Amino acid sequence: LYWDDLKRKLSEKLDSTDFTGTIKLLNENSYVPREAGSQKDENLALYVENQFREFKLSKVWRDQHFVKIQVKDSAQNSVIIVDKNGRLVYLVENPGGYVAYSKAATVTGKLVHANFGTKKDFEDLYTPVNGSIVIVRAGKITFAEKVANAESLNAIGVLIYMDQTKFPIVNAELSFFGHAHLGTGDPYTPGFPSFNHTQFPPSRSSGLPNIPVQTISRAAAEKLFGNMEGDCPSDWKTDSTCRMVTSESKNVKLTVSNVLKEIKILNIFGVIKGFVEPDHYVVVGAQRDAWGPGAAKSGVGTALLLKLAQMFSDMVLKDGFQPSRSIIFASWSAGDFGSVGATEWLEGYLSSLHLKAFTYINLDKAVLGTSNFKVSASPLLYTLIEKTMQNVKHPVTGQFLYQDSNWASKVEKLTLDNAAFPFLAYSGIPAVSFCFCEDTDYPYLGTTMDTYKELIERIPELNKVARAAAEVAGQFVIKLTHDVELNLDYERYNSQLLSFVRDLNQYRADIKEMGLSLQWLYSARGDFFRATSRLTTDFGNAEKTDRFVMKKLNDRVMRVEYHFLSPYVSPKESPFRHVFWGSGSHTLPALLENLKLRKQNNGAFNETLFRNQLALATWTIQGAANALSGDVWDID
Amino acid sequence: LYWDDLKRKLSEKLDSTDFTGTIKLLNENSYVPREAGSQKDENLALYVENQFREFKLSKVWRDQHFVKIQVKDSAQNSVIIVDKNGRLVYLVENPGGYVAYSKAATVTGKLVHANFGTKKDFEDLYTPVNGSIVIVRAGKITFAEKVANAESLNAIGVLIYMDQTKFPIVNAELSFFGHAHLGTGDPYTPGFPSFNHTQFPPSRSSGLPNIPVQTISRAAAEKLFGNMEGDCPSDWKTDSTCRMVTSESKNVKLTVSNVLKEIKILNIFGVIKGFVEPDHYVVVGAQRDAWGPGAAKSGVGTALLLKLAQMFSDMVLKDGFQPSRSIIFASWSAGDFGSVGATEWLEGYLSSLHLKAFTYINLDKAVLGTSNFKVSASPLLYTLIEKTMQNVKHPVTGQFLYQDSNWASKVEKLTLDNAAFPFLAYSGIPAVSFCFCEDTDYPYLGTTMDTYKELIERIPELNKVARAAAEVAGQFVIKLTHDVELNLDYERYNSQLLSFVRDLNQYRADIKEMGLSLQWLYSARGDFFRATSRLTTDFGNAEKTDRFVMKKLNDRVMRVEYHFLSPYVSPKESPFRHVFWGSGSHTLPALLENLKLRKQNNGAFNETLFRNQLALATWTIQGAANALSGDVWDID
Amino acid sequence: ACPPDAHLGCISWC
Amino acid sequence: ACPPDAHLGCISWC
Ligand SMILES: *[C@@H]1O[C@H](CO)[C@@H](O[C@@H]2O[C@H](CO)[C@@H](O)[C@H](O)[C@H]2NC(C)=O)[C@H](O)[C@H]1NC(C)=O
Ligand SMILES: *[C@@H]1O[C@H](CO)[C@@H](O[C@@H]2O[C@H](CO)[C@@H](O)[C@H](O)[C@H]2NC(C)=O)[C@H](O)[C@H]1NC(C)=O
Ligand SMILES: *[C@@H]1O[C@H](CO)[C@@H](O[C@@H]2O[C@H](CO)[C@@H](O)[C@H](O)[C@H]2NC(C)=O)[C@H](O)[C@H]1NC(C)=O
Ligand SMILES: *[C@@H]1O[C@H](CO)[C@@H](O[C@@H]2O[C@H](CO)[C@@H](O)[C@H](O)[C@H]2NC(C)=O)[C@H](O)[C@H]1NC(C)=O
Ligand SMILES: *CC(=O)N1CN(C(=O)C*)CN(C(=O)C*)C1
Ligand SMILES: *CC(=O)N1CN(C(=O)C*)CN(C(=O)C*)C1
Ligand SMILES: [Ca+2]
Ligand SMILES: [Ca+2]
Repeated sequence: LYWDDLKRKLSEKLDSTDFTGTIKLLNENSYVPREAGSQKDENLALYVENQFREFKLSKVWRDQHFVKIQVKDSAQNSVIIVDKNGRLVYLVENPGGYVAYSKAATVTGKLVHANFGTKKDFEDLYTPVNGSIVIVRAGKITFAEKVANAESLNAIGVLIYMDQTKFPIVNAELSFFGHAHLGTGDPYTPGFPSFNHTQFPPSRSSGLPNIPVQTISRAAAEKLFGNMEGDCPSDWKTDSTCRMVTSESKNVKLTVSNVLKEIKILNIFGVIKGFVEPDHYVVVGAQRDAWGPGAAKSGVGTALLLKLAQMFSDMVLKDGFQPSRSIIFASWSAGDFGSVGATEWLEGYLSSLHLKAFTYINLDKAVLGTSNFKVSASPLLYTLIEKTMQNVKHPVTGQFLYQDSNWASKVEKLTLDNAAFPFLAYSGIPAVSFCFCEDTDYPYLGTTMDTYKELIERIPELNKVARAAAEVAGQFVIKLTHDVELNLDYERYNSQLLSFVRDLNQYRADIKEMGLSLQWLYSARGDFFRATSRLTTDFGNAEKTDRFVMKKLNDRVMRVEYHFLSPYVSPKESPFRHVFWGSGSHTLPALLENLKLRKQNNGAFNETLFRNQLALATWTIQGAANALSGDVWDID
Repeated sequence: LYWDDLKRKLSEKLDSTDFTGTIKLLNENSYVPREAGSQKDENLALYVENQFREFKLSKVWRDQHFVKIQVKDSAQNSVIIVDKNGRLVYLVENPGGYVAYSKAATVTGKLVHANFGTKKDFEDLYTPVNGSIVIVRAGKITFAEKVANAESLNAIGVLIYMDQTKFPIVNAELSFFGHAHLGTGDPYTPGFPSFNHTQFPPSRSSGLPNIPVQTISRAAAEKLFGNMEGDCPSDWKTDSTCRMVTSESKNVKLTVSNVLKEIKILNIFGVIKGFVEPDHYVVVGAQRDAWGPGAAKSGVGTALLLKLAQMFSDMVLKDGFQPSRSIIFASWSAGDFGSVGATEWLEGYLSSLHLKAFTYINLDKAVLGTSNFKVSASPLLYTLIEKTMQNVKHPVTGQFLYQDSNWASKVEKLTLDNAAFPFLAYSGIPAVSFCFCEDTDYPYLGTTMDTYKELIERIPELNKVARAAAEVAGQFVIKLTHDVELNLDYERYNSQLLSFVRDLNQYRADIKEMGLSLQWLYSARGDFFRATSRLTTDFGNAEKTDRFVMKKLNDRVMRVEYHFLSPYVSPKESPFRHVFWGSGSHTLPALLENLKLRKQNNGAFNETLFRNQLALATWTIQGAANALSGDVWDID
Repeated sequence: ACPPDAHLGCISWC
Repeated sequence: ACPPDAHLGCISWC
């Protein structure tokens, strides 16, 4: 069968599959709420596993992890206003929700607003935060980052609220959940799997905060603002009731209590084995767990997982679809605590995944609205994405998704809370995440109002929209597994390299003052460019029929993402080793961060660090070009 | 052509090739001495490169590195005896030779003998070494280890001499050279390549000593013993003139001076491309450089490199030899300073080598005597080695090398001074080194008496013996490149795993007291065992003709060595990551080292460390079994 | 409304 | 005997 045949069969299955019904079913009482490792999470895990069996997939299996999670306990979580002596003035709130991995502690101090708690928000404040409590609005960055930023400026605790403007919620009393681990995975098995075989040694993640953090209602936030002075910058665009700093006599005391529980979590898997190279595979993944009912958070994605696995199984069993490479379907737990189930799988089976898993597709929050189609991914996937948007139609308008020629230059990189992030940044598996989306965040995420009722009321076209999410991901699967080319565009890294060199070129004076040079970086970027041209030439001249020469060429494509994983750092201590998309002092952004500080001239710049960064970034790029180029003896 | 055909053609070439003539030629004045990066090293590099061209190899090329070496300078290197006031009593020696990477310093103190300077030598001393200078005999371990051991017991400097007994040298005045870097590679580019592209950032190897070290003649040592008291344990078996400690009034002052030079070094390469899978290759390697003439140190090995490349090129050009996989021939510089040229190549081209280079054969010091044939290697190579010894004949006796059934259980592991060590321990390339050897060390190593004259006088049969070294390595090459199986025996790791579990079982009480268990390690060893059985079954059922199924199976064989490289440590800070054959706290020996200290009960045992060691060793083994077993979904 | 048995879906204290 | 030009084979001070 040809691409056209497979596209139509998919279109058909799609036309008949019932998306809203699947989502409605996942919102039933047996599955709600479904905090990771809870009875109801387990119930949904068994459902999903049993469905996979019914679909008659090549193989259905499960992994079990025991992970440590700090959760709300029976004691008081409270924020109260306190006169300058400690005497109660007013209880503000006993919040319903919590922030996992918060420090358990009670702290008292001034309250200072820091907008979203970005580094620049902190830079631009007139009020100093040293020794005071911070209040920040949800949005823009993760809770974990908000807290880390605050803690780095010696703040003593954090409050998070949803402002009316950015989050138009009628009910002002609404609670909400999240976590503050600056990381993914079980914080207590950093860089290795949460399996009994490890016997759980003492080991703690650098990403754990050391101050307390708590979510509060808008009601609560307003009560606090009524004890505070200073108009919030209008460029914050928050509500009028916003204020910046506690009045002179007034403190606030934050008390949070939690307990560290060992929790059993389940990842549920099926595979459709490939027909030619079954040992290579794509992975398709969705978070199953959530605080609250999690219709948008987890149900939409889980529904897509199910229907995709079903349709693909029909296509193979009935319409003669023969993918050359395999397809794994993964239903993850403890996504709500930082992609924990996914991360532990990656850490557990890295040796099995290496150069075998060649792409990951995430399904979480694929439907939040209908206005925009937004995507984040490895550059390796951009072309596939482009082709898919040019032939898939918007569910509301009837028009193709590809409206914007320059879309690729506006893509934001995967962030810490997206489960695709570890796939790319840690294991170096090209990954993609995508959504139908508004300009607003979907406001019920992490709340008890994330229900089917709310979702369909807000998105009446849900079924058509979900159908369109499914078609995007299904086309990815087919293009990725069916052909004898991979649809991984290595040439996309040339413009990433240009961007990097261009940014660095701004600091040529600093380089010159240090007696350093950009020649070798320039030269390595040229080597990478030439290596991609040769490879594309080899593809053009290949006997497509000839499976050996096609395997040789394709295996070179399958090493590209990997070779951007820094080989110089400890994967245990710095797991996001990808020099482009990862985190830490080995990345390319970090190198610029440091060098920028030289103009600042504050003794913030670390020259020894920067010299080592430049060396290793240079060689990582050069080494990638060299390897892409062919055999050792053929390098110039 | 079949194995029998290829064996005979090799035998023929061997019978006609002139080994002693090649060695004699490498001892000519243009090549002697040939300290790494010297004019004469460069001269020999050009010769070798030009020979490779004459042999018409598929491709001839060179790498250039700039490395930092601390070498003897114009100032005084001296040891003098000094009364308790500092007044000269006697100059002992201005030594001719030096120890590279010694601290430049002048130190005064008592002289205390520590035999060979092993950890146990130090343990068993009655005299404390804190604050005094140590004298040790050459042998048993590397200079670098001697110094590190001494420095760890707060010794202030080191003297090294050749005792008459272990080293029967008529001339008692003979100088000698070595280095004290506890490591390989350029100490100033730890874990990354010495290439201009790095721009040589500030970065220093943990392996550099912080005390001074110097070689001295036996004459010098005897003069010192005549100022010392205490008979040396007779189980040391040193000379009678030996003594243990300086007399009460007498100190010795060591002065060493050196300078850190940037040196250009050359690695020279040729390849014979393979006919079927040319992108996979074996590497054959020999040190070209030496302090002094280095006939045994470097010339024998270099001669073998040359003749091997020539013979194999004839076999291909003339007798229709068609290796499926390629063969690289490498002539390394700065081996005398710690496998520097080889290490920098490994660090430079790791991305290109990964799962492409599948074995390394070292040729250095392959001929030192005629009594014994000794070998050190990856277990993966034992079977190939066995087969080779059973069909190759001793050059003196006419008998097969395979005399001992239990030989495999007596093999010592590669050590820091052998260039195969980094191939295995750092890049996870199975490696082998071998020699015709006496029970004695060849005494002229590192001296000006390492000449052709001495070698042939000592080994009259040199040519036949070299012919036999060449046949061993040639058979390895053919078995490794010619067939459709690799001759890499993964099953050999089962007994390595048994040994490990057996040793650990001795400490079951300690494990029990800690609330820990051995079940998972036991279970992981069983998984590894079962995975090897299945793989061997798959080999037995494979259509050998079927190149795809044979490639799939063989690629699993080519990941075995790699999967024993710890994925948890920084390859920059701990380059010998192989958990069996490497160095540091991530290895399996290290785990036992720590646990042994618990019985000792001195607070030397680190329990948090041991818990983390056990976890990661367990998962590294489990992960290796899992990967060997097949696809992710197929793991039990 | 969450169901009356919501706590069974909660590892956090309900 | 090393040749009279031994120093050309030495990066160490001769
Ligand atoms: C793997 O570890 C988990 C957690 O340590 C074990 O489950 C716990 O076992 C203890 C002791 O029997 C119970 O008291 C706990 O209730 C269990 N914890 C849970 C479910 O969170 C489990 O038994 C271990 N599995 C093995 C050794 O096979
Ligand atoms: C600047 O960066 C360097 C390099 O990362 C830091 O140096 C390391 O410091 C640790 C302990 O502080 C040592 O154990 C390492 O060996 C150092 N590495 C190197 C290459 O020097 C240094 O601490 C930083 N200094 C400043 C200004 O913060
Ligand atoms: C690569 O680095 C080496 C060593 O830094 C450079 O060679 C040195 O260049 C300086 C400046 O011209 C000379 O004074 C030295 O004598 C050279 N050192 C040697 C040979 O040890 C070399 O030029 C650099 N190569 C480049 C930039 O292509
Ligand atoms: C025992 O071993 C542990 C684990 O290796 C050592 O702990 C590390 O210490 C460094 C600084 O000393 C910290 O930065 C690390 O985070 C520690 N790791 C862990 C897991 O604790 C410890 O120092 C050793 N202690 C003794 C007894 O020497
Ligand atoms: C403990 C409890 O009942 N809740 C209310 N929530 C609902 O979704 C009904 C949220 N929540 C959990 O998800 C555990 C806490
Ligand atoms: C500087 C010098 O002449 N020598 C003597 N050596 C000989 O081999 C003749 C040893 N040596 C070097 O190898 C540099 C020092
Ligand atoms: Ca983990
Ligand atoms: Ca190096």
